[PDB]
Amino acid sequence: KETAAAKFERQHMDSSTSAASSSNYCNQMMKSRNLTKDRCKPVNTFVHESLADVQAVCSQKNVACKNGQTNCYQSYSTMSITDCRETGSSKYPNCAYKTTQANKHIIVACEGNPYVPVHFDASV
Repeated sequence: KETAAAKFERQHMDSSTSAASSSNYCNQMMKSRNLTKDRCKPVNTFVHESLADVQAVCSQKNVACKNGQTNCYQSYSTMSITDCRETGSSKYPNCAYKTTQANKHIIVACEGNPYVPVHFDASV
């Protein structure tokens, strides 16, 4: 089955674009990354950085995750991100999202050897 690291990349990385280019970014990306296949994922963040720069966050500032786990890390620098969250009209299978651009630090949980992101915790 898909590894947690691979699911992080599929759900949260977009190294192919530097920012969201339109209000339809989330609608398109949530669909294309299969985040709307079974149900409308309510919230999701995409990170417009290289994969190595995001993986490097696992050696940056340790902080406890929202759920209390101690394997979270905050990026030292801000990153280009897109926040996706359902619109009021979103209704499966026609999942619909508001796209919001931002430049924020990210917090990710890390596991493994190599020690890499497995969960996106927050933009801050």
